[PDB]
Amino acid sequence: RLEALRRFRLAEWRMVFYGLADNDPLYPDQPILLEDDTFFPRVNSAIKKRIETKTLKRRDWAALCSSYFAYQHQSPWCVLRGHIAQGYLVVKWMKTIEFYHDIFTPQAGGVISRQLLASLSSLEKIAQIPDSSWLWKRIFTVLLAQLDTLDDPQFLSKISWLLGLAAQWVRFRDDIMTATLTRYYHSGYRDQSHPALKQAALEYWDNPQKWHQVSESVAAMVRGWLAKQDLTHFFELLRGNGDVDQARLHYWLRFANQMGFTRIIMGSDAWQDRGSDFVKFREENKGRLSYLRGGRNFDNAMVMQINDYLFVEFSGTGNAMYAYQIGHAPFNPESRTLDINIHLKDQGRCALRLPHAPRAEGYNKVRITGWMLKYDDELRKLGIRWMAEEP
Repeated sequence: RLEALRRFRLAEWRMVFYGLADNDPLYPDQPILLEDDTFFPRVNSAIKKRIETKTLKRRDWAALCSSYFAYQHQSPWCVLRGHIAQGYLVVKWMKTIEFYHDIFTPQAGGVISRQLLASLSSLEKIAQIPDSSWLWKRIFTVLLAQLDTLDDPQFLSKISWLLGLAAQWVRFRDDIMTATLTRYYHSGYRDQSHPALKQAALEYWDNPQKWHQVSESVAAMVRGWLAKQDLTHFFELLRGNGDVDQARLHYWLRFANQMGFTRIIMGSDAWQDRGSDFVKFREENKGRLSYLRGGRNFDNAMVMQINDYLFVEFSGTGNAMYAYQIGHAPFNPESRTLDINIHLKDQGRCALRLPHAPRAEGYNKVRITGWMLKYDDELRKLGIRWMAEEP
């Protein structure tokens, strides 16, 4: 195809077509078109010379498009972008760059991004854009920069598509996700569930307790569900042979906006539960769930991290909670197998022991009662307390 370059020195529509198209499958050793050593001045003149002609039907201009529409680097090199910016007037392939200059400035990515967000697919009739940072990046640096607008009864729906964009676009996966959660923060959904980002962000890279390399004011937003989901499931789904423990739930779900790390510990019968209910439970949060040894077949536990101390809670009604200092524990919280006595209930290695007595009645979110009233008093006298997030 690219043999037209030999006769391209002459300066009928398709005889010069492949003298300006994508380069250079025929000679891969040949560098980019405007860094060619032997054809740099030839194209700069021949393209210019054909412009002054009043009428043109040649396909070289559309061929000129492909070699710069699919141009990778983002220099906007713009000299031949200038000629094509004016060349399509005298040819009236005038539809080649109709919306390619939709913004008419070197900072491209105009309404071409608005078609997808509200093309990279329908524009292949003139030239294909699989990987060219001139259009590929600059069309997604706009549709992500416009997340700060558009109404939000369908923004949640648009994440599902926007998470879908992170599915095939491998490079934009670390750029869409980097800015999908940032807008999800400022929207007003600081503390409401969104498993799709929760799953997708965890899959794409590790959530500490790699995100810090986004900010730490936005990572903790969904961390409010790596904390809350570990609480809700533990006190409602992993209740063991007993009923739901509301008494331990409300007082502990209260302090969910400051929790940094959480980890559920399973039971013996839980892995003997062949039903998918615990299978998806073990699959939805893979890598955050662990096995339990040395305890009863229905025993359950948590590893809890707070601002100043590491906390352990158990599903057995009447078991005192064990507390460890942060970074000071006989067990690895990320270990897949743990023991109640060897690791969790090591009295010689634990710091604080407090039974859940006396029993509390009349519990409410703002009105506090019973043992957790004293539990609140011990913590309120020294620091963090109950504060509702900005409504």
